[PDB]
Amino acid sequence: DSPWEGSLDMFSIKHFRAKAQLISGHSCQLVQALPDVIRSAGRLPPSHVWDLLDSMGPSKAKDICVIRLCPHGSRDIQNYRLLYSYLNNKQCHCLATVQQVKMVLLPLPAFEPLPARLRPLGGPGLEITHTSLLLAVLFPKD
Repeated sequence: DSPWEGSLDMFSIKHFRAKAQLISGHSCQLVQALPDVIRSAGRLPPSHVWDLLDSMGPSKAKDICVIRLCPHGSRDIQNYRLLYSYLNNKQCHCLATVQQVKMVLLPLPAFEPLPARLRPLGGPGLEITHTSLLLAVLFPKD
């Protein structure tokens, strides 16, 4: 059962319901703390999230979570895919409005493997047979 279910209210894509599944890290605890409504605070260069991960040491990188976002139901698929397309087409990531952690959403095109920097964080991982996906990285501030 999903550690977070809520709404994504992102850019010009109509708000839609989504849920989260852990894929990297050894705990979903930061996910369980996420708020009910998550909005776009702004766009980020794709390098931002990877630079942040590179800048962190092992002690801190053990506290990062990576989630796969999923449409909550069938009626949410269309807008989920539209949000994917918005980020992919603009070659950007999204800084979310979440306050307890820094949450970055990023697109991952179909059949593409988990980004390499995320591979040593362990966790269930991601099967290669995924369609265009929204992932999110959760960074604690301490």
